[PDB]
Amino acid sequence: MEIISPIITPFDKQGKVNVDALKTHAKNLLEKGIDAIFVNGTTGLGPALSKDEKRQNLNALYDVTHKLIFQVGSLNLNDVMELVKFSNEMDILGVSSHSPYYFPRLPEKFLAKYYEEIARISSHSLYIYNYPAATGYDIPPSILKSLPVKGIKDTNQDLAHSLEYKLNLPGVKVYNGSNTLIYYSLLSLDGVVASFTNFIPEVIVKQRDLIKQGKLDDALRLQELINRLADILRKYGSISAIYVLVNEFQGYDVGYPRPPIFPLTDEEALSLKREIEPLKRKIQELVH
Amino acid sequence: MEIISPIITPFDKQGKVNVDALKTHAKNLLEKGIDAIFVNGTTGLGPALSKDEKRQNLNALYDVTHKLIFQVGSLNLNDVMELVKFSNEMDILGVSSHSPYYFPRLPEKFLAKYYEEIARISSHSLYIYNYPAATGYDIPPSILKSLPVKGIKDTNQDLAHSLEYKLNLPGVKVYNGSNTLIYYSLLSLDGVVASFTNFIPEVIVKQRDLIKQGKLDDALRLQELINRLADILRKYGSISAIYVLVNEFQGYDVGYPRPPIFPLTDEEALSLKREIEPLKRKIQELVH
Amino acid sequence: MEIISPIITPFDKQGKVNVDALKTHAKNLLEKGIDAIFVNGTTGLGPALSKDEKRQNLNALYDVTHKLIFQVGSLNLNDVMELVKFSNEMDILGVSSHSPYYFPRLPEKFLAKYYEEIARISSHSLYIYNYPAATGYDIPPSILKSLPVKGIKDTNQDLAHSLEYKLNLPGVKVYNGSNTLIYYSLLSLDGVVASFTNFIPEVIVKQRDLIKQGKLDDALRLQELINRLADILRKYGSISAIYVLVNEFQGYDVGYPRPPIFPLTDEEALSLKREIEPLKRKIQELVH
Amino acid sequence: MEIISPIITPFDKQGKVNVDALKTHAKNLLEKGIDAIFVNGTTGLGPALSKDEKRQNLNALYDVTHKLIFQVGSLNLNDVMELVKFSNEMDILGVSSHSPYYFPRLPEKFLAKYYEEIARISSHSLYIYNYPAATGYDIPPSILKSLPVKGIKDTNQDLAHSLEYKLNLPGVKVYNGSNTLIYYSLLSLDGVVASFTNFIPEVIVKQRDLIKQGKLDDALRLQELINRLADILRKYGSISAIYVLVNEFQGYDVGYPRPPIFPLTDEEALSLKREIEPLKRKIQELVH
Ligand SMILES: [Mg+2]
Ligand SMILES: [Mg+2]
Repeated sequence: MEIISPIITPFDKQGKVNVDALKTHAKNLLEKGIDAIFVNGTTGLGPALSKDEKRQNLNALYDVTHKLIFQVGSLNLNDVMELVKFSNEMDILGVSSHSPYYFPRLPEKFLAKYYEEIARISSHSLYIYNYPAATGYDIPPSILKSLPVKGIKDTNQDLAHSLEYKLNLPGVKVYNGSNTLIYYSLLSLDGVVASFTNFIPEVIVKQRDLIKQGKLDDALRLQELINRLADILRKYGSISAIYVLVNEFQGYDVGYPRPPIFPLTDEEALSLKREIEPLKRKIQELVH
Repeated sequence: MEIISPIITPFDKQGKVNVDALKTHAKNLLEKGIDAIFVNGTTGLGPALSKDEKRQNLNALYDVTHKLIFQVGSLNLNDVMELVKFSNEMDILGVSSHSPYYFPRLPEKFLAKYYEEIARISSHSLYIYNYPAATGYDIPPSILKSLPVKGIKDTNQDLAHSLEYKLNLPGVKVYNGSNTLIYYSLLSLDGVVASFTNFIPEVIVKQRDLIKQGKLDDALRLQELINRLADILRKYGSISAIYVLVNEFQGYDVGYPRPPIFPLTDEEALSLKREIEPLKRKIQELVH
Repeated sequence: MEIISPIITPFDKQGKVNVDALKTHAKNLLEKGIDAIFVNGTTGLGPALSKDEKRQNLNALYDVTHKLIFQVGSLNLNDVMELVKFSNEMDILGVSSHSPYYFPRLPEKFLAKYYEEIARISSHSLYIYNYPAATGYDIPPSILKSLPVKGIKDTNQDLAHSLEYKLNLPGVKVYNGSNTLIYYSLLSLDGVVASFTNFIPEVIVKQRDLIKQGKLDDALRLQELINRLADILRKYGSISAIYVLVNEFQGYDVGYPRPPIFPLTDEEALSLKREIEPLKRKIQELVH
Repeated sequence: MEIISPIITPFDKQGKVNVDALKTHAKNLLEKGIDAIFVNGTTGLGPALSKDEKRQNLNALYDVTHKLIFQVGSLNLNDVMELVKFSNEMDILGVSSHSPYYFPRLPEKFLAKYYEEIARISSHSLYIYNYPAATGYDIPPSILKSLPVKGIKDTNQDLAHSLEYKLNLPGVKVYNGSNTLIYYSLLSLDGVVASFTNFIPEVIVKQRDLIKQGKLDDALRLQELINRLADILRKYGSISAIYVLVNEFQGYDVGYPRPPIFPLTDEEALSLKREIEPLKRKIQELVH
């Protein structure tokens, strides 16, 4: 049961990526039980990162671990291809991309051709990043049956949808990307790619371990807490909230996100800490 | 009644922008009655264009006309600010941006702050580009009441939604961006920003003129034809279809779009021409 | 350009239909220029009415006029058929039905069979009542080409959707059901079936006559005020608000709606009346 | 972990409910391990049933068992109240209702008042039937904190939505209604109210018992086959397919559904039976 972290990309006050905080943060997650790192995913501001930034994120993480899934999506297939050729030169877990996005009403064959070109050029295992709420498109198994897919990261609240990939694509690994369904994913899928692993890795790791021991109720109870957190963070902007919580829960600074993904202001950050305090107490009591 | 064209960005077979075709195309549209050009909009592959490409599009068009609305949106407010400072040095109609996109569940204050920063730095009239089907966010008048908005381009099938801007924001110009509602927009709003002006400008211009003369039925009949075209193009990918039709209807080449906005293949292009032929006949009979 | 009214169904405080009030109201409506009355539509609480209540509404109204379109939808086709046979013996304009509702994921063929059965038994002109937002289903022209459809009431905010019927179904009368698009419908379709005709019939009849005279600015001005009323009524429940407003604008009691469509409390009614006061004065200053 | 069955309502070819078939079916279901029967739910064509048909279903079933949850929803609260007073004199598990439906844009307070009225008169435990996809409304815990709710059936694909009830409503029993999430519900909620219990009760009772024994791999394997059945039944209409399958799997006639919920034709029934043959053999090879 794989616990993958869509690692955040630390930015400094001027919006420049801080590769040193990225490395510090990555080491801590690995050390705390995270099995692999999804680089440049939604949580790492993927589509907000230029091609050079995506590449620099992979280079910096490659010093910490080779268990990296490199997300290379952009609205210019040339830049996507460039990153792929670059990644073929490295020893990583695989390359990934979300579907084309923004543009509405694109034919389905456009989605199929995009990935088909990634597969033609890549020498790495293909990981499909399916996030309909973000891209506006759901990638069905129809399209994937041709491609040499190794894994699918499915950010979707419908578990049967994730499970349908398992069913229709023998051999492919499926991981659900929702924080509020971790428990369920660990009881049916090949793992999770959950953003909350950035600030509470030991908690998600504890869920997996409790499930391996057969203590579901303990795992479920931890999910209640995770879900209550989810509700609180929505108000402040989840991704921007995570930056604050990584400092609070893990003891080191990971900077700020980059606008339009606005950082929480000091009044907002303090308001968040006050509001999650009761949940933090409960968590650190059941996990440590 | 303003007829604005979200001009396409011509790309060559290698995906490099062709500024010469852009200039040729722009001259023809102006010559045929288009009042202003929306640069780097959805139809011009805005979010697919790098900041340098957005700038090069404005520079090239600035030789043809100063009636330019410069769209500068990207998922890095620094790059957005850069383009804005650059545009303040020029004599244009204004600067515009769609809302932040891709990232779902961003607080509303994030949308308000993004535009508020554009307004703080820009010395040009602010044009709000509202396209919910593409960005995932609807920009309500609540947020715009603070900002110094000159115009709103509202791509939305609900005309009452566009008309609500008119109502709630005295003095602001509102233009609807739907091809299938042109007729209605010309009878209630300040104009249109319609993608179909790229290949049938004389037709949309004719609608406005027939309406100024009081010949609504003639304008409406032209809308029937436009709508039938809309249905046919959806199948092939509207934006990609437009590139083919600009050659067919206007007699000059505007290249191809850039993948993931895939160009129509030769079999698809011929299939499109065969399928719209009856509509072209009818159009050129009522317009010339 | 026709103005059809989806007349409300007056109920007394015990949830019993008030036939006397229904007749007095219809009488006023026809006198004020309403072209026809649509019985048991959404505004008349159609699906909340029993077989017999639908029947007794037609009977009550048949003592007042012959310009009636009889909606007979329910989730038991046997009951729909009974109502159809009942109306076959009456000299009214036509019979109508919205699509099956509530049940999600019903195959399209079910929608076709529902209507084919109505057409097979009805000796009256068929009126299709399309209200996707209420039923969860959109009736496409595909299905309608097989049926002897005379008219379509399309309650849809996409005016292009209503306009598409005109194109694919030659000779069929198309009316749009939105109050916020009345102006546009009178400029392109066969008419409107708007709930607001219940309390401001003269206003909508004035829009029709002003447009007939080429005074579009004055008709659009009235539309702006209608759309402002629409925003206000949503807080209170539109159908429920209409009852209070009929009394307020027309001078007679039309009773109360029947819960789950709750009547406005005394307090809510005064609140409503205060909000619309400024709009009522501007309206009564332009109409008459 | 409880397995509640939303029992279908058998109709004869004339659209008359077949009480004898209803009793024979319920009898088999209880014998096969079903914990309780939910009467007049969606699967039982609840909203398509008249006041009297709902009543006669409860009466028929009351001669067979006392484990009945009585759903009484209609769009006339007077009728809902009558049904509630009727059931007050019967020794059943509880009374239930889905939210008002059809009418869009009804204020939330209407939903609260609908339920407050039921609670004010019912002398039975209250069961909230939440089915946003059918009614167009989601009942939030906000409303439920004021009511003496004993249970909630949540037909929702977001398992997190069902789980949120457990959190905000201590002591309330929560069941999920999806067939495709049965496995997950049995691992986190109080049970399931799944339509498939009608034709494969032993399969779902087996999942419950396997999970009770810690054999999750075997319960998930059965879930995979259930989800494949779900895909197949959608083509034909799930509720309508269930009738054919009950006969096929259980050995007795449960008649036909009543149109607009059309029965499968002879041809469609054979087609359905062929598609599910491979799945039936794999199922009957794992159950018994
Ligand atoms: Mg009579
Ligand atoms: Mg008895």
